[PDB]
Amino acid sequence: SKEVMKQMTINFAKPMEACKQELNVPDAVMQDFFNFWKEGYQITNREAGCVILCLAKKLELLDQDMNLHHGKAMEFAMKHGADEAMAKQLLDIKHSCEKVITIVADDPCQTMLNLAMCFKAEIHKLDWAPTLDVAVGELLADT
Repeated sequence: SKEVMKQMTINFAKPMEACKQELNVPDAVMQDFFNFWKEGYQITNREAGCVILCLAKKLELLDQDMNLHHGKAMEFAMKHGADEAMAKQLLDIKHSCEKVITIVADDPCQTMLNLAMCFKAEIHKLDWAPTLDVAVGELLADT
């Protein structure tokens, strides 16, 4: 009822507000994920990964109009303006990063955050930009 009322309302917020309470974490650390997308910005917090990995399961929650579903990244990414070469590149960057980053057996949040900040590192270098729908979407879809 409340998210009806205002002129601007956010479709992708339903898994995101759900993650914050589901994980039993403060509003401070879900906003660490919002700050994370700012380039070079020094997000080191273990909770940032914990929220990030949480969306990847909860893509089911997302609106069908953006076409995001888990495992469907190659098809999804192309709908968001990636070419087929560039789509496989985001998946290639991820798996290339996974082997160089610290992976923690105990803590999947460090594995996700360390990967994500490595993944963003590579698309920063590139002459083309994926959008937040597609750059995160291929990561989150292929979690």
